[PDB]
Amino acid sequence: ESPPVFIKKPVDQIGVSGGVASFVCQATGDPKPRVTWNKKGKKVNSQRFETIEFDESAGAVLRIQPLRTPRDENIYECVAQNPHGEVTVHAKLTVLREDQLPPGFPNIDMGPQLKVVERTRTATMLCAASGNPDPEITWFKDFLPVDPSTSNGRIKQLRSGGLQIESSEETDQGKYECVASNSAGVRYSSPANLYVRVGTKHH
Ligand SMILES: [Cl-]
Repeated sequence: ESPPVFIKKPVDQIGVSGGVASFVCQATGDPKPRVTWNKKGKKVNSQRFETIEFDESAGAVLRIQPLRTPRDENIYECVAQNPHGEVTVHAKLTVLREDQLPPGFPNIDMGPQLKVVERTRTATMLCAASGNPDPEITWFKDFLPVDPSTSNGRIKQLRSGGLQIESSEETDQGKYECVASNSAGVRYSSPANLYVRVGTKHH
């Protein structure tokens, strides 16, 4: 037996009004725990605040969209629970107006566009971002973080930020977002849908 332990602790976010922020939380334990997002002890669930569970509910993403300031500025609680305990980690959300952004705040100079790719072919979605410090690029698909390093080589992130799917299958279809992050804050690209098609034929 063992009580819950967090294996992914959520990180603070400084986002931009009208944009998106996501927090990711995951725990382990024996029995395997659940995790649940709350605000001041109350379940988080509303039109703009959505939880997306993963890992048999031992994981949860808290997504806020579109961000509103000042109302969304708060501390949020991820609670992990199993029969042997209940434990909490916190993450802070700050939301800046577009006219209050510091100089180096991340910018999506060119985000990804609608992608159409024939099955089995390579698809590359670009994301060109800038900031000071130079922002780290990550990707989300259907509101969940993409981890290319655990994709068994199916997916990779290019050095210049693009997300590349080596051999496209129907399962790669979905809604992709690029995220640029640095010490100043976080900025999401507009989303881009990816569609897989069949080839042309004579008849
Ligand atoms: Cl439950």
